[PDB]
Amino acid sequence: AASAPVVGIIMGSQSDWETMRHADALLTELEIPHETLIVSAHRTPDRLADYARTAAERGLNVIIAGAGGAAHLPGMCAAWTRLPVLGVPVESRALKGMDSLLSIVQMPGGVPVGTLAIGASGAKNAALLAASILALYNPALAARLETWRALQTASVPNSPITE
Amino acid sequence: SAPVVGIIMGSQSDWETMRHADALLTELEIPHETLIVSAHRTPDRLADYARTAAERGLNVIIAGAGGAAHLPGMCAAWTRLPVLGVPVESRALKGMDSLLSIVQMPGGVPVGTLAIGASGAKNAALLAASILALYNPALAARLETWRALQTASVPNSPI
Amino acid sequence: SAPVVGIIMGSQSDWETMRHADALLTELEIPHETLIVSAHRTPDRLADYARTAAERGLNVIIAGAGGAAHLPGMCAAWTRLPVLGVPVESRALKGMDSLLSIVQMPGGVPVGTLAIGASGAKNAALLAASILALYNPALAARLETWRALQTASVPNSPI
Amino acid sequence: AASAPVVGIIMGSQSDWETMRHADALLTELEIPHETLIVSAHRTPDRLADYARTAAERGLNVIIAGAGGAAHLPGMCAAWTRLPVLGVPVESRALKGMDSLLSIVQMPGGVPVGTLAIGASGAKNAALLAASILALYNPALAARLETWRALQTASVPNSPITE
Amino acid sequence: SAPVVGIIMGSQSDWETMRHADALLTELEIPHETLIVSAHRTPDRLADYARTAAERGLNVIIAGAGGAAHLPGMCAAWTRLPVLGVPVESRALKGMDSLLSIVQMPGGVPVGTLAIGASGAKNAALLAASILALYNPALAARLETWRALQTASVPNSPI
Amino acid sequence: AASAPVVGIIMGSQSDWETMRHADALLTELEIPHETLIVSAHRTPDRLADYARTAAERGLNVIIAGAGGAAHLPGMCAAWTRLPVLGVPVESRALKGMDSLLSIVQMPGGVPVGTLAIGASGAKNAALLAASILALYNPALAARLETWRALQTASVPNSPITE
Amino acid sequence: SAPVVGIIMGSQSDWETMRHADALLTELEIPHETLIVSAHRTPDRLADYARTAAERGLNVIIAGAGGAAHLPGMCAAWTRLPVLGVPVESRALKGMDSLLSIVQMPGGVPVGTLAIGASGAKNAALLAASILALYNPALAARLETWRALQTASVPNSPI
Amino acid sequence: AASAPVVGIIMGSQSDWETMRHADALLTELEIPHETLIVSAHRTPDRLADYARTAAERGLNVIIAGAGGAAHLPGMCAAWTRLPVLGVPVESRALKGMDSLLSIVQMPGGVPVGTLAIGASGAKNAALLAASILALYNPALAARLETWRALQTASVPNSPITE
Repeated sequence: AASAPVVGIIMGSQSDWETMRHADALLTELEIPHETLIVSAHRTPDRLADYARTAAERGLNVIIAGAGGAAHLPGMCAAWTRLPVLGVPVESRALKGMDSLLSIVQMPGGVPVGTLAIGASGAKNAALLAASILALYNPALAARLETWRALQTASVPNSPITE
Repeated sequence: SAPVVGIIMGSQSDWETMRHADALLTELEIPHETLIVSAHRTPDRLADYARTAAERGLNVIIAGAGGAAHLPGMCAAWTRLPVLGVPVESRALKGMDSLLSIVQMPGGVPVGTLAIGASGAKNAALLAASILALYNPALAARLETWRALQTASVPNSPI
Repeated sequence: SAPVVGIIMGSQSDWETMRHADALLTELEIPHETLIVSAHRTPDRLADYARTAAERGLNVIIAGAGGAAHLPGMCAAWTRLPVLGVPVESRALKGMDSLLSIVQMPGGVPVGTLAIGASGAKNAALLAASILALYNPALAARLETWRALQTASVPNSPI
Repeated sequence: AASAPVVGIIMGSQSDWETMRHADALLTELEIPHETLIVSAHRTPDRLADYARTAAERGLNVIIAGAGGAAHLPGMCAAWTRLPVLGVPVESRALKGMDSLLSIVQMPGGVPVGTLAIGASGAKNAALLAASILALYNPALAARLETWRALQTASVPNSPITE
Repeated sequence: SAPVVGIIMGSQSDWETMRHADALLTELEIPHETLIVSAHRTPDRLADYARTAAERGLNVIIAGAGGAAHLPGMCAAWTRLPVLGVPVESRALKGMDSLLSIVQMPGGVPVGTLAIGASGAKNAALLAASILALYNPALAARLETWRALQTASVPNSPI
Repeated sequence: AASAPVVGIIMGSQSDWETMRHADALLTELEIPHETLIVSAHRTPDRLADYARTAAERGLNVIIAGAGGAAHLPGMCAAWTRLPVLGVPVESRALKGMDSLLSIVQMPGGVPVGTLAIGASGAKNAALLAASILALYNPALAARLETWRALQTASVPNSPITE
Repeated sequence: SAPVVGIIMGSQSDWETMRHADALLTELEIPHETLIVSAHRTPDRLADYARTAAERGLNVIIAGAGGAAHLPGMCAAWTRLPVLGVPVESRALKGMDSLLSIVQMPGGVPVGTLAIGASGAKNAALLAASILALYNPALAARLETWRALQTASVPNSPI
Repeated sequence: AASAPVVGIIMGSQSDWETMRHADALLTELEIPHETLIVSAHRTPDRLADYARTAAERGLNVIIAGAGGAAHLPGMCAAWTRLPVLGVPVESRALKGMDSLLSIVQMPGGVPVGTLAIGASGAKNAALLAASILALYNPALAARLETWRALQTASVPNSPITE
């Protein structure tokens, strides 16, 4: 039960891994049990439906979904689960993730997707946001998160390295 | 009499736009159904609709949605039938979000996308008609007449 | 009775948008506070609000702002609590400036961003509710009912 | 007659081939007889007029047209043929295909162009869309398309390769 | 009396914009014709118009269109005469689609593009006038007067 | 007098030459006498004022101006000359010429700038447009232009090289 | 009494926007002149104005323009004084053209750019005030009071 | 006192140095005493608050702030100081600085940030703008600035190097 996943990281394809691995790494650093899978809204719609519908009963508390282009994975996941869904816009080749961003963040009232920045920063922040959500009812994790945020602030240099 | 084209839209708010597709199909006497199906509010309704479309006799699906428009793409994910998407104009981004969320489908699952708004709805219907005309001589003739009237009716000078 | 969600907005001009978040939380019976906090006009008020949020018992912060929207990001800089941002539609750029200034946070300080405008405000409230529902069974049940009613209420055909 | 082309793939120039070859390959994979030509709306307007006007009588059922920049090939082809025309926005150097996309998709009511994604994905999907159209009256092709779509779904991995 | 400039537009809906070009040419006493020619609805009408323009005595063609604006570019494909394009403001994308579809012509077939809307129509007429003025002394003088009056009429302070 | 320049090609800086050289080459190919200079609207405003004001008296008939970023050269040239001014948006590093394009094409009613495409294509077309203007009163050039356009059309291949 | 700030705008149409800069300077009792100067219609008027600004005693120039907005940049080309630019909202592109044409000045000739519209005009005046306050103690005090009142006047909750 | 900084150059991170070094170099060239530091609005908000609040009392007259992405450093600095704040949008990876630009320039009425161009040009101009502000009450610097601007104008070539 201590190893049971509480966060699910899903992505449309292997090409999205270069970006989503940043979410995986952060969750591991904060000792947050999670699962990482590939789920395509367009190629495996039934797999997505089943995954999202059963997420809560399986013990998941937060879902982090990443996709690029006509990015529908986060939005459709949210349509099937009552759990909070965080979306990461994967940078696209031509439109640099603008298509990914608008397709994820512009959800109409009624079905939310908490959206993060385009790319690696967004993936890392999706993990951090998930951690902050979990920290609300996990004192141990809250402490680890506090230490992490504190270290981040303390590690900022006062002046740049002018070579 | 059975519908051969299905027009689906995310919500009642999309009707002002999608009614143009409905009117066109009726004008060309193409049997069709016009329904509301929300990818985000009624995902199971969408899955069932798209999955069973072919069996029910539908040949083409015209889907309209605005904002983070996922209806056309998800419909295409469940059916082998041609899916045409109409980006509905959104309040803030004027349909740019609708357009990109519909047209940028990665390789493997297509959605033939039309223009933002009423023009797109009308054209989705005309495109569906041109598809059906490939195997329906009578309709092909009516479509030819429609296109001919459109061309001949353009004035030579402004009023 | 103590607030568990704090809704903050840059100015009175943002209320027409943020009132949708307020209405939703009230509908779901989620105790909350609704205030005006300007990142640019009242920076110290913001620092104090964000810094003390956790101690005061708040669990989630919903922040709305338009233009060079910095309220959500700066709130997140001072609190460990989840911060959700709502881009308020701006006059000229229709919220594109609001959206980019809120969603593009670099790694290390997150802001869960929702859609531009009213939809975003409503969704920020719903997202906050889904977060609280993880440790509040009664609310979880009310949220399930809310989502179920939304799905069941969608019409099958346009009027 | 079994080799007679039923789909015509036309492109503005040789530079568009890198993109349009994806449509050609897909049609061949699905055993769909087709022709692939270069037709410039701006440099060979009369060639385009003749091609589009005679497409139907020549046996073509669908036209896939690709162009970049001020992309007019798809739209003008549609102005002269009653056949369904699918357009592929070729990525441009400066505007990354945004000019190509808007110049193709924003056709006013009356003359349609079913538009696909910018680049290679769009070319592949134009071919797939054409196949789905042809499948409506070709049982053999419909079967091949069904198998293709099914294989696509079955070939999606469950988890990413984390190196 | 024979027209030396041809103003063509996609449809009646473009007249509110293109009338500004017509008014300017008339003010400068430049003989011209004003017609409707649709690249998409009347492609053969366009081909004939552009192909025969030079023979008919036209020196410059001013073409206006909105959305997927192809009229200017296709006119230029058929004539050796200078073609000036006016992007008509579109409903959703405010002429950005019109602008890119007109100005981004690849090397080999030019279209001198003006601003979106009324300003562009007025300037297309003025640009045509500046072209004609190179070989028409009388017109050159009237154009000089027009430009001089424009400069001299600008107020020194706002009211 | 046969060597006297009838077209003036001006650019904001040496960095714009990579783009504007395409206009220079085209004019030379069509045997159109011209001058090519660097004139900065922002660094040499008085040089620009003098150049534009005296262009007509010096015999110039058309001015082709190229600039990038906050591109003001074409517009300000047009403010001082009654001659037709053609503008070429030079591609910029960050905004890919979108800033160049809007700063040149969006001239208000009263002071025109015939704008061409972003980059090399625009430079080549500025030269071609200038040639078409000059051809209206130069039978010899009109003939050369006709031959050039005809050759362009005849040189388009019928099919792509599929390697 | 002599003006230390010059507010210039392309045309009367820019006054609705630039009047906000005028009002602010008057409120802070900063002597200034408000004029119309068109970079495109009155280029020589602009050259003279910018060239002689310093000699006339001006310390800061606030320039507003829309569309292909060149007034601020060209003013900066002729004067060593700090030039602040205000992008006026345009009809079609909502000031995006104004903004890029003003802010994207290459290295060597700066223009401190403010937001599109009224906010930008007000801020250009405030920025000019903050500049003058560096060497004018009395004004510095009035500016401090202005900023303090702005901060203190923000309500704590929406109405 | 002659070495006391009158301009403060602050940036969000080391990654911004490649851009902001251009402001540093220009100020040094014009002999303007200044300090260059790293201050993160998001990672060190209290450091920013203290820096901005005490800037005036410490003798600073102008603050040049650079940041990228959701760039809040310039705006928040301006919220705490009465001094003029100039902002430099650092080019971002995906959106090429468009997110940086809008997040800095779109300040509402009441709290100004004089914004410069995206990237290196903006950094150099922020320094030049700061110099022009200081020159208003520093005759010696005004002379150096006049000479600098004059040299810039005189150094512009009349024609491009056509290789």
